[PDB]
Amino acid sequence: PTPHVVLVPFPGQGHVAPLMQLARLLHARGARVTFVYTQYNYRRLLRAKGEAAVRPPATSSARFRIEVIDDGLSLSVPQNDVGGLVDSLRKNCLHPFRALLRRLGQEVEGQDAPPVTCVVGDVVMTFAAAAAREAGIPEVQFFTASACGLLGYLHYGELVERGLVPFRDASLLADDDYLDTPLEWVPGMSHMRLRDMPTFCRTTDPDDVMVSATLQQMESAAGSKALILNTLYELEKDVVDALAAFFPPIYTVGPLAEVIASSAMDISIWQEDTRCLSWLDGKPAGSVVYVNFGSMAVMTAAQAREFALGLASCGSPFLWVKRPDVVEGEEVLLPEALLDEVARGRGLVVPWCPQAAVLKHAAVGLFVSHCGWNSLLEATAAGQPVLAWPCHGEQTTNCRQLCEVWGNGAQLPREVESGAVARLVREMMVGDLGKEKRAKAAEWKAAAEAAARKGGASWRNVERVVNDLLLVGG
Ligand SMILES: O=c1ccn([C@@H]2O[C@H](COP(=O)(O)OP(=O)(O)O)[C@@H](O)[C@H]2O)c(=O)[nH]1
Ligand SMILES: N#C[C@@H](O)c1ccc(O)cc1
Repeated sequence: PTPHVVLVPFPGQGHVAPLMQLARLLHARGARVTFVYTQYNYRRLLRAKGEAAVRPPATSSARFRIEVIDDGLSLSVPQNDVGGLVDSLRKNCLHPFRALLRRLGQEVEGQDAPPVTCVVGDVVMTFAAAAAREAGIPEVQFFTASACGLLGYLHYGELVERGLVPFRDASLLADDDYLDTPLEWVPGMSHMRLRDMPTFCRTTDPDDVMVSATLQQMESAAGSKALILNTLYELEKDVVDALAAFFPPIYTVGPLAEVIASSAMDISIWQEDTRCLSWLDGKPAGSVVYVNFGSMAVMTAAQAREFALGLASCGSPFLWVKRPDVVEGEEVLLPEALLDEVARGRGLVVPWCPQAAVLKHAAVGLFVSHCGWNSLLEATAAGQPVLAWPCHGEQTTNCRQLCEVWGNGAQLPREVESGAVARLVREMMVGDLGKEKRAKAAEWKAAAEAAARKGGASWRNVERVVNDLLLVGG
Protein backbone atom coordinates (compact mmCIF):
# COMPACT_ATOMS: atom_id res chain seq x y z
CA PRO A 1 0.00 0.00 0.00
CA THR A 2 1.07 3.59 -0.70
CA PRO A 3 0.80 6.10 2.18
CA HIS A 4 -1.32 9.13 1.32
CA VAL A 5 -0.67 12.35 3.26
CA VAL A 6 -2.96 15.39 2.94
CA LEU A 7 -1.26 18.68 3.88
CA VAL A 8 -3.07 21.92 4.72
CA PRO A 9 -1.14 25.20 5.16
CA PHE A 10 -2.47 28.60 6.16
CA PRO A 11 -2.45 30.92 3.11
CA GLY A 12 0.74 32.83 3.78
CA GLN A 13 4.07 32.20 2.12
CA GLY A 14 5.80 31.55 5.47
CA HIS A 15 3.25 28.82 6.14
CA VAL A 16 3.14 27.24 2.68
CA ALA A 17 6.92 27.05 2.47
CA PRO A 18 7.63 24.57 5.32
CA LEU A 19 4.63 22.42 4.49
CA MET A 20 5.64 22.31 0.81
CA GLN A 21 9.18 21.37 1.90
CA LEU A 22 7.68 18.43 3.76
CA ALA A 23 5.28 17.56 0.95
CA ARG A 24 8.12 17.34 -1.58
CA LEU A 25 10.20 15.18 0.77
CA LEU A 26 7.27 12.81 1.33
CA HIS A 27 6.77 12.57 -2.43
CA ALA A 28 10.48 11.81 -2.88
CA ARG A 29 10.13 8.97 -0.35
CA GLY A 30 7.35 7.44 -2.51
CA ALA A 31 4.22 8.72 -0.80
CA ARG A 32 1.09 10.03 -2.46
CA VAL A 33 0.61 13.66 -1.41
CA THR A 34 -2.49 15.85 -1.66
CA PHE A 35 -1.56 19.51 -1.08
CA VAL A 36 -4.64 21.57 -0.20
CA TYR A 37 -4.80 25.21 -1.21
CA THR A 38 -7.57 27.63 -0.34
CA GLN A 39 -9.15 29.26 -3.37
CA TYR A 40 -7.86 32.64 -2.11
CA ASN A 41 -4.29 31.34 -2.20
CA TYR A 42 -4.71 29.38 -5.41
CA ARG A 43 -6.38 32.07 -7.51
CA ARG A 44 -3.91 34.73 -6.32
CA LEU A 45 -1.00 32.46 -7.25
CA LEU A 46 -2.53 31.69 -10.65
CA ARG A 47 -3.02 35.34 -11.55
CA ALA A 48 0.56 36.15 -10.51
CA LYS A 49 2.55 33.22 -11.95
CA GLY A 50 0.16 31.20 -14.13
CA GLU A 51 -1.29 27.74 -13.62
CA ALA A 52 1.63 25.84 -15.14
CA ALA A 53 4.18 27.22 -12.65
CA VAL A 54 1.90 26.77 -9.62
CA ARG A 55 0.79 23.18 -10.37
CA PRO A 56 3.09 20.13 -10.20
CA PRO A 57 5.19 18.82 -13.09
CA ALA A 58 4.00 15.88 -15.17
CA THR A 59 6.75 13.62 -13.77
CA SER A 60 5.42 14.13 -10.23
CA SER A 61 1.76 14.58 -11.19
CA ALA A 62 0.87 10.93 -10.53
CA ARG A 63 1.61 11.12 -6.80
CA PHE A 64 1.36 14.89 -6.17
CA ARG A 65 -2.25 16.08 -6.23
CA ILE A 66 -3.26 19.71 -5.75
CA GLU A 67 -6.78 20.24 -4.43
CA VAL A 68 -8.54 23.56 -3.84
CA ILE A 69 -11.15 24.33 -1.20
CA ASP A 70 -13.59 27.20 -0.74
CA ASP A 71 -12.89 29.85 1.90
CA GLY A 72 -15.42 32.64 1.21
CA LEU A 73 -12.65 35.21 0.85
CA SER A 74 -12.34 38.02 -1.64
CA LEU A 75 -8.97 37.98 -3.37
CA SER A 76 -8.68 41.65 -2.33
CA VAL A 77 -8.05 40.74 1.33
CA PRO A 78 -4.41 41.72 1.94
CA GLN A 79 -1.86 39.50 3.68
CA ASN A 80 -1.49 42.04 6.49
CA ASP A 81 -5.19 41.61 7.40
CA VAL A 82 -4.38 38.49 9.39
CA GLY A 83 -7.55 38.63 11.47
CA GLY A 84 -9.80 38.79 8.42
CA LEU A 85 -8.05 35.82 6.84
CA VAL A 86 -8.10 33.76 10.07
CA ASP A 87 -11.73 34.45 10.77
CA SER A 88 -12.98 33.53 7.29
CA LEU A 89 -10.90 30.35 7.14
CA ARG A 90 -12.10 28.97 10.48
CA LYS A 91 -15.71 29.78 9.58
CA ASN A 92 -15.83 28.71 5.92
CA CYS A 93 -13.31 25.96 5.24
CA LEU A 94 -14.45 23.07 7.48
CA HIS A 95 -17.30 21.81 5.34
CA PRO A 96 -15.40 22.21 2.06
CA PHE A 97 -12.53 20.20 3.62
CA ARG A 98 -14.86 17.52 4.98
CA ALA A 99 -16.22 17.16 1.44
CA LEU A 100 -12.69 16.90 0.05
CA LEU A 101 -11.86 14.04 2.44
CA ARG A 102 -15.04 12.25 1.30
CA ARG A 103 -14.12 12.63 -2.36
CA LEU A 104 -10.60 11.35 -1.71
CA GLY A 105 -12.20 8.30 -0.11
CA GLN A 106 -14.52 7.74 -3.07
CA GLU A 107 -11.51 7.91 -5.42
CA VAL A 108 -10.17 4.73 -3.79
CA GLU A 109 -12.89 2.69 -5.49
CA GLY A 110 -13.44 5.17 -8.32
CA GLN A 111 -9.84 5.21 -9.54
CA ASP A 112 -7.86 2.81 -7.29
CA ALA A 113 -6.45 5.77 -5.36
CA PRO A 114 -4.66 5.17 -2.04
CA PRO A 115 -6.83 5.78 1.03
CA VAL A 116 -5.77 8.83 3.05
CA THR A 117 -3.50 7.73 5.89
CA CYS A 118 -2.57 11.00 7.61
CA VAL A 119 -3.46 14.70 7.59
CA VAL A 120 -0.70 17.23 8.35
CA GLY A 121 -2.42 20.48 9.21
CA ASP A 122 -0.86 23.82 9.94
CA VAL A 123 -1.70 24.55 13.58
CA VAL A 124 -3.67 27.56 12.34
CA MET A 125 -5.94 25.42 10.14
CA THR A 126 -7.87 23.81 12.99
CA PHE A 127 -10.61 22.55 10.61
CA ALA A 128 -8.11 20.08 9.15
CA ALA A 129 -7.65 18.35 12.53
CA ALA A 130 -11.40 18.47 13.20
CA ALA A 131 -12.22 16.82 9.87
CA ALA A 132 -9.48 14.20 10.20
CA ARG A 133 -10.69 13.21 13.66
CA GLU A 134 -14.31 12.93 12.49
CA ALA A 135 -13.16 10.65 9.68
CA GLY A 136 -10.92 8.56 11.94
CA ILE A 137 -7.77 9.61 10.06
CA PRO A 138 -4.60 10.31 12.11
CA GLU A 139 -3.51 13.94 12.11
CA VAL A 140 -0.23 15.58 13.04
CA GLN A 141 0.17 19.33 13.27
CA PHE A 142 2.93 21.57 11.94
CA PHE A 143 3.54 24.87 13.76
CA THR A 144 5.33 27.00 11.15
CA ALA A 145 7.00 29.62 13.38
CA SER A 146 9.40 29.56 16.30
CA ALA A 147 9.16 27.54 19.46
CA CYS A 148 9.36 30.73 21.49
CA GLY A 149 6.50 32.09 19.39
CA LEU A 150 4.42 29.02 20.17
CA LEU A 151 5.23 29.39 23.87
CA GLY A 152 3.88 32.94 23.75
CA TYR A 153 0.67 31.92 21.98
CA LEU A 154 0.23 29.05 24.43
CA HIS A 155 0.16 31.66 27.22
CA TYR A 156 -2.58 33.85 25.75
CA GLY A 157 -4.96 31.98 28.01
CA GLU A 158 -2.90 32.96 31.06
CA LEU A 159 -2.95 36.59 29.94
CA VAL A 160 -6.75 36.39 29.87
CA GLU A 161 -6.79 34.76 33.31
CA ARG A 162 -4.62 37.57 34.69
CA GLY A 163 -6.87 40.26 33.22
CA LEU A 164 -4.20 41.46 30.81
CA VAL A 165 -6.16 40.51 27.68
CA PRO A 166 -8.23 42.22 26.56
CA PHE A 167 -6.55 45.50 27.56
CA ARG A 168 -8.95 47.30 29.88
CA ASP A 169 -7.23 50.66 29.15
CA ALA A 170 -6.86 51.49 25.46
CA SER A 171 -4.19 54.06 26.31
CA LEU A 172 -1.94 51.17 27.43
CA LEU A 173 -1.96 49.44 24.02
CA ALA A 174 1.13 51.43 22.94
CA ASP A 175 2.44 52.61 26.32
CA ASP A 176 6.08 51.60 26.21
CA ASP A 177 6.50 51.44 29.99
CA TYR A 178 3.48 49.18 30.37
CA LEU A 179 4.56 46.99 27.47
CA ASP A 180 7.98 46.63 29.11
CA THR A 181 6.36 44.94 32.14
CA PRO A 182 8.02 41.58 32.91
CA LEU A 183 5.89 38.44 32.78
CA GLU A 184 7.94 36.31 35.16
CA TRP A 185 5.59 33.31 35.01
CA VAL A 186 6.28 32.01 31.50
CA PRO A 187 8.11 28.66 31.76
CA GLY A 188 11.21 28.51 29.58
CA MET A 189 11.32 32.27 28.96
CA SER A 190 11.77 33.93 32.37
CA HIS A 191 12.70 37.20 30.61
CA MET A 192 9.40 37.55 28.71
CA ARG A 193 7.91 41.06 28.87
CA LEU A 194 4.37 41.90 27.78
CA ARG A 195 5.73 43.39 24.50
CA ASP A 196 7.61 40.14 23.76
CA MET A 197 4.39 38.17 23.57
CA PRO A 198 3.09 37.77 19.98
CA THR A 199 1.53 41.12 19.22
CA PHE A 200 -2.09 40.01 18.67
CA CYS A 201 -2.64 40.14 22.45
CA ARG A 202 -2.57 43.95 22.19
CA THR A 203 -6.32 44.34 21.82
CA THR A 204 -9.19 45.89 23.76
CA ASP A 205 -11.76 43.68 21.99
CA PRO A 206 -13.08 40.86 24.20
CA ASP A 207 -14.18 39.03 20.99
CA ASP A 208 -10.92 39.66 19.17
CA VAL A 209 -10.49 37.16 16.33
CA MET A 210 -6.79 36.52 16.76
CA VAL A 211 -7.01 35.88 20.52
CA SER A 212 -10.04 33.61 20.01
CA ALA A 213 -8.40 31.71 17.18
CA THR A 214 -5.15 31.36 19.14
CA LEU A 215 -6.98 29.66 21.99
CA GLN A 216 -8.74 27.35 19.53
CA GLN A 217 -5.41 26.51 17.88
CA MET A 218 -3.67 25.65 21.15
CA GLU A 219 -6.51 23.38 22.22
CA SER A 220 -6.49 21.70 18.79
CA ALA A 221 -2.73 21.14 18.74
CA ALA A 222 -2.76 19.69 22.26
CA GLY A 223 -5.04 16.92 20.94
CA SER A 224 -2.97 16.01 17.89
CA LYS A 225 -0.87 12.88 17.47
CA ALA A 226 2.39 14.89 17.31
CA LEU A 227 3.69 18.44 16.79
CA ILE A 228 6.29 19.31 14.15
CA LEU A 229 8.40 22.42 14.83
CA ASN A 230 10.81 23.76 12.20
CA THR A 231 13.42 24.81 14.75
CA LEU A 232 16.80 23.72 16.07
CA TYR A 233 16.41 22.06 19.45
CA GLU A 234 19.79 23.42 20.61
CA LEU A 235 18.75 26.98 19.76
CA GLU A 236 15.43 26.81 21.59
CA LYS A 237 16.11 24.09 24.17
CA ASP A 238 14.68 25.83 27.25
CA VAL A 239 11.50 26.82 25.37
CA VAL A 240 10.99 23.38 23.82
CA ASP A 241 11.48 21.67 27.19
CA ALA A 242 8.74 23.94 28.60
CA LEU A 243 6.42 23.26 25.64
CA ALA A 244 6.78 19.48 26.11
CA ALA A 245 4.34 19.46 29.03
CA PHE A 246 1.49 20.97 26.96
CA PHE A 247 1.61 19.18 23.59
CA PRO A 248 1.88 15.67 22.13
CA PRO A 249 5.41 14.52 21.28
CA ILE A 250 7.35 17.31 19.61
CA TYR A 251 9.68 16.77 16.66
CA THR A 252 12.20 19.56 16.07
CA VAL A 253 13.17 19.33 12.38
CA GLY A 254 14.85 22.65 11.68
CA PRO A 255 16.05 23.97 9.38
CA LEU A 256 13.87 21.49 7.40
CA ALA A 257 15.07 22.82 4.05
CA GLU A 258 18.69 22.21 5.07
CA VAL A 259 17.94 18.69 6.34
CA ILE A 260 16.48 17.99 2.90
CA ALA A 261 19.42 19.57 1.05
CA SER A 262 21.81 17.27 2.94
CA SER A 263 19.70 14.33 1.71
CA ALA A 264 9.05 22.64 -9.62
CA MET A 265 6.17 24.59 -8.02
CA ASP A 266 5.96 28.35 -7.42
CA ILE A 267 4.49 29.25 -4.03
CA SER A 268 4.99 33.03 -4.21
CA ILE A 269 3.02 35.88 -5.75
CA TRP A 270 6.29 37.79 -6.31
CA GLN A 271 9.03 37.21 -8.89
CA GLU A 272 12.49 36.72 -7.37
CA ASP A 273 14.88 39.27 -8.88
CA THR A 274 17.71 37.49 -10.69
CA ARG A 275 20.08 40.48 -10.79
CA CYS A 276 20.67 40.36 -7.00
CA LEU A 277 23.30 37.62 -6.89
CA SER A 278 25.22 39.03 -9.86
CA TRP A 279 25.34 42.47 -8.23
CA LEU A 280 26.50 40.93 -4.96
CA ASP A 281 29.27 39.13 -6.85
CA GLY A 282 30.78 42.55 -7.53
CA LYS A 283 31.01 43.54 -3.87
CA PRO A 284 33.72 42.67 -1.33
CA ALA A 285 33.24 39.87 1.16
CA GLY A 286 31.07 40.79 4.13
CA SER A 287 30.49 44.31 2.86
CA VAL A 288 26.75 44.40 2.05
CA VAL A 289 23.82 45.13 4.36
CA TYR A 290 20.82 43.03 3.18
CA VAL A 291 17.37 44.35 4.20
CA ASN A 292 14.10 42.44 3.93
CA PHE A 293 10.76 42.32 5.78
CA GLY A 294 9.13 39.12 4.52
CA SER A 295 5.83 38.55 2.77
CA MET A 296 3.07 39.96 5.02
CA ALA A 297 4.29 43.01 6.95
CA VAL A 298 3.78 46.62 5.86
CA MET A 299 5.24 49.87 7.19
CA THR A 300 4.43 53.56 6.92
CA ALA A 301 5.75 55.85 4.19
CA ALA A 302 7.59 57.80 6.91
CA GLN A 303 9.23 54.65 8.26
CA ALA A 304 10.23 53.72 4.72
CA ARG A 305 11.87 57.12 4.22
CA GLU A 306 13.89 56.91 7.44
CA PHE A 307 15.09 53.41 6.52
CA ALA A 308 16.09 54.82 3.13
CA LEU A 309 18.01 57.74 4.63
CA GLY A 310 19.59 55.49 7.22
CA LEU A 311 20.79 53.07 4.58
CA ALA A 312 22.17 55.96 2.53
CA SER A 313 24.18 57.24 5.49
CA CYS A 314 25.30 53.95 7.09
CA GLY A 315 28.73 53.58 5.47
CA SER A 316 28.03 50.30 3.65
CA PRO A 317 26.67 49.15 0.29
CA PHE A 318 23.18 47.71 0.65
CA LEU A 319 20.71 45.36 -1.06
CA TRP A 320 17.19 46.39 -0.05
CA VAL A 321 14.28 44.13 -0.95
CA LYS A 322 11.40 46.61 -0.85
CA ARG A 323 8.33 44.46 -1.50
CA PRO A 324 6.05 46.24 -4.01
CA ASP A 325 3.23 46.63 -1.46
CA VAL A 326 5.36 46.95 1.69
CA VAL A 327 4.66 50.67 2.14
CA GLU A 328 1.21 51.74 3.30
CA GLY A 329 -0.51 54.21 1.00
CA GLU A 330 0.40 55.89 -2.25
CA GLU A 331 3.85 55.49 -3.80
CA VAL A 332 6.48 57.96 -2.55
CA LEU A 333 9.83 58.48 -4.24
CA LEU A 334 13.00 57.34 -2.48
CA PRO A 335 15.43 60.00 -1.21
CA GLU A 336 17.95 61.48 -3.62
CA ALA A 337 20.87 60.35 -1.45
CA LEU A 338 19.75 56.72 -1.78
CA LEU A 339 18.85 57.09 -5.45
CA ASP A 340 22.31 58.49 -6.15
CA GLU A 341 23.97 55.59 -4.35
CA VAL A 342 21.94 53.22 -6.54
CA ALA A 343 23.07 55.18 -9.59
CA ARG A 344 26.69 54.87 -8.45
CA GLY A 345 26.23 51.11 -7.98
CA ARG A 346 26.68 51.33 -4.20
CA GLY A 347 23.12 50.23 -3.42
CA LEU A 348 20.45 48.13 -5.08
CA VAL A 349 16.69 48.07 -4.48
CA VAL A 350 14.67 45.11 -5.81
CA PRO A 351 11.10 43.92 -5.24
CA TRP A 352 11.88 40.30 -4.24
CA CYS A 353 14.89 38.04 -4.14
CA PRO A 354 16.05 34.44 -3.70
CA GLN A 355 16.50 34.94 0.01
CA ALA A 356 18.34 31.79 1.10
CA ALA A 357 20.91 32.28 -1.67
CA VAL A 358 21.36 35.99 -0.94
CA LEU A 359 21.94 35.32 2.76
CA LYS A 360 24.58 32.71 1.90
CA HIS A 361 26.34 35.06 -0.52
CA ALA A 362 29.83 35.95 0.66
CA ALA A 363 29.25 39.65 -0.01
CA VAL A 364 26.52 39.89 2.64
CA GLY A 365 27.62 40.82 6.14
CA LEU A 366 24.37 41.71 7.88
CA PHE A 367 20.63 40.97 7.68
CA VAL A 368 18.19 43.72 8.67
CA SER A 369 15.05 41.69 9.26
CA HIS A 370 11.48 41.84 10.49
CA CYS A 371 12.24 38.56 12.36
CA GLY A 372 9.80 36.32 10.50
CA TRP A 373 10.73 32.80 11.37
CA ASN A 374 11.60 31.38 7.94
CA SER A 375 13.81 34.44 7.38
CA LEU A 376 15.55 33.82 10.72
CA LEU A 377 16.00 30.14 9.80
CA GLU A 378 17.62 31.21 6.54
CA ALA A 379 19.86 33.67 8.38
CA THR A 380 20.80 31.02 10.94
CA ALA A 381 21.78 28.49 8.25
CA ALA A 382 23.78 31.19 6.46
CA GLY A 383 25.63 32.48 9.55
CA GLN A 384 24.36 36.05 9.16
CA PRO A 385 23.94 38.25 12.23
CA VAL A 386 20.61 40.05 12.46
CA LEU A 387 19.57 43.66 13.09
CA ALA A 388 15.93 43.22 14.08
CA TRP A 389 12.88 45.39 13.49
CA PRO A 390 9.95 43.17 14.54
CA CYS A 391 6.55 44.07 13.10
CA HIS A 392 3.74 41.78 14.21
CA GLY A 393 2.88 38.34 15.46
CA GLU A 394 5.69 36.37 17.09
CA GLN A 395 8.35 38.62 15.53
CA THR A 396 8.54 40.42 18.86
CA THR A 397 9.10 37.08 20.67
CA ASN A 398 11.80 36.11 18.19
CA CYS A 399 13.55 39.45 18.60
CA ARG A 400 13.57 39.02 22.38
CA GLN A 401 15.34 35.68 22.01
CA LEU A 402 17.70 36.93 19.28
CA CYS A 403 18.85 39.65 21.66
CA GLU A 404 18.78 37.97 25.07
CA VAL A 405 19.30 34.21 24.49
CA TRP A 406 20.47 33.18 21.03
CA GLY A 407 22.92 36.05 20.89
CA ASN A 408 23.14 36.45 17.10
CA GLY A 409 21.24 39.73 16.81
CA ALA A 410 20.56 43.25 18.03
CA GLN A 411 17.43 45.38 17.83
CA LEU A 412 16.55 48.68 16.15
CA PRO A 413 14.11 51.12 17.79
CA ARG A 414 10.52 50.54 16.62
CA GLU A 415 10.34 54.25 15.76
CA VAL A 416 12.64 54.40 12.75
CA GLU A 417 15.03 57.36 12.60
CA SER A 418 17.72 57.63 9.93
CA GLY A 419 20.55 58.59 12.28
CA ALA A 420 20.01 55.72 14.70
CA VAL A 421 19.57 53.30 11.81
CA ALA A 422 22.90 54.39 10.32
CA ARG A 423 24.64 54.24 13.71
CA LEU A 424 23.40 50.75 14.58
CA VAL A 425 24.16 49.37 11.14
CA ARG A 426 27.68 50.76 11.48
CA GLU A 427 28.10 49.15 14.90
CA MET A 428 26.91 45.83 13.43
CA MET A 429 29.25 46.12 10.46
CA VAL A 430 32.49 47.29 12.20
CA GLY A 431 31.80 47.64 15.91
CA ASP A 432 32.29 45.32 18.85
CA LEU A 433 28.53 44.74 18.76
CA GLY A 434 28.66 43.27 15.28
CA LYS A 435 31.77 41.25 16.08
CA GLU A 436 29.97 39.59 18.99
CA LYS A 437 26.75 38.90 17.11
CA ARG A 438 28.59 37.67 14.00
CA ALA A 439 30.70 35.32 16.10
CA LYS A 440 27.58 33.85 17.69
CA ALA A 441 25.96 33.60 14.24
CA ALA A 442 28.95 31.51 13.17
CA GLU A 443 28.43 29.15 16.12
CA TRP A 444 24.73 28.67 15.28
CA LYS A 445 25.60 28.07 11.61
CA ALA A 446 27.86 25.22 12.66
CA ALA A 447 25.22 23.87 15.03
CA ALA A 448 22.58 24.03 12.31
CA GLU A 449 24.86 22.21 9.86
CA ALA A 450 25.55 19.47 12.39
CA ALA A 451 21.84 19.09 13.20
CA ALA A 452 20.87 18.90 9.51
CA ARG A 453 23.54 16.51 8.22
CA LYS A 454 22.96 12.78 8.30
CA GLY A 455 22.91 11.64 11.90
CA GLY A 456 22.28 15.09 13.34
CA ALA A 457 19.48 15.89 15.76
CA SER A 458 17.16 17.49 13.21
CA TRP A 459 17.97 14.90 10.54
CA ARG A 460 17.05 12.17 13.06
CA ASN A 461 13.71 13.86 13.83
CA VAL A 462 12.88 14.19 10.13
CA GLU A 463 13.63 10.49 9.63
CA ARG A 464 11.34 9.52 12.54
CA VAL A 465 8.56 11.84 11.31
CA VAL A 466 8.77 10.76 7.68
CA ASN A 467 8.99 7.05 8.44
CA ASP A 468 7.12 6.28 11.63
CA LEU A 469 4.32 8.86 11.41
CA LEU A 470 3.77 9.59 7.72
CA LEU A 471 4.90 6.70 5.52
CA VAL A 472 3.43 4.02 7.84
CA GLY A 473 0.31 3.81 5.68
CA GLY A 474 -1.75 1.82 8.17
O1 LIG B 1 12.60 38.48 -1.00
C1 LIG B 1 12.11 37.52 -0.39
C2 LIG B 1 11.64 37.55 0.96
C3 LIG B 1 11.12 36.44 1.51
N1 LIG B 1 11.02 35.26 0.81
C4 LIG B 1 10.46 34.08 1.44
O2 LIG B 1 9.26 34.48 2.06
C5 LIG B 1 9.07 33.75 3.30
C6 LIG B 1 8.97 34.75 4.43
O3 LIG B 1 8.61 33.98 5.59
P1 LIG B 1 8.90 34.47 7.06
O4 LIG B 1 8.46 33.38 7.96
O5 LIG B 1 10.31 35.00 7.20
O6 LIG B 1 7.99 35.77 7.23
P2 LIG B 1 6.49 36.19 6.89
O7 LIG B 1 6.51 36.40 5.42
O8 LIG B 1 5.50 35.09 7.36
O9 LIG B 1 6.38 37.50 7.67
C7 LIG B 1 10.27 32.80 3.40
O10 LIG B 1 9.97 31.51 2.89
C8 LIG B 1 11.33 33.52 2.55
O11 LIG B 1 12.29 32.63 2.02
C9 LIG B 1 11.43 35.16 -0.49
O12 LIG B 1 11.33 34.12 -1.13
N2 LIG B 1 11.98 36.30 -1.03
N1 LIG C 1 1.47 37.23 11.56
C1 LIG C 1 1.13 36.26 11.09
C2 LIG C 1 0.71 34.92 10.47
O1 LIG C 1 1.87 34.15 10.23
C3 LIG C 1 -0.26 34.26 11.44
C4 LIG C 1 -1.38 33.65 10.93
C5 LIG C 1 -2.26 33.06 11.79
C6 LIG C 1 -2.05 33.04 13.16
O2 LIG C 1 -2.95 32.44 14.01
C7 LIG C 1 -0.92 33.67 13.68
C8 LIG C 1 -0.04 34.27 12.81
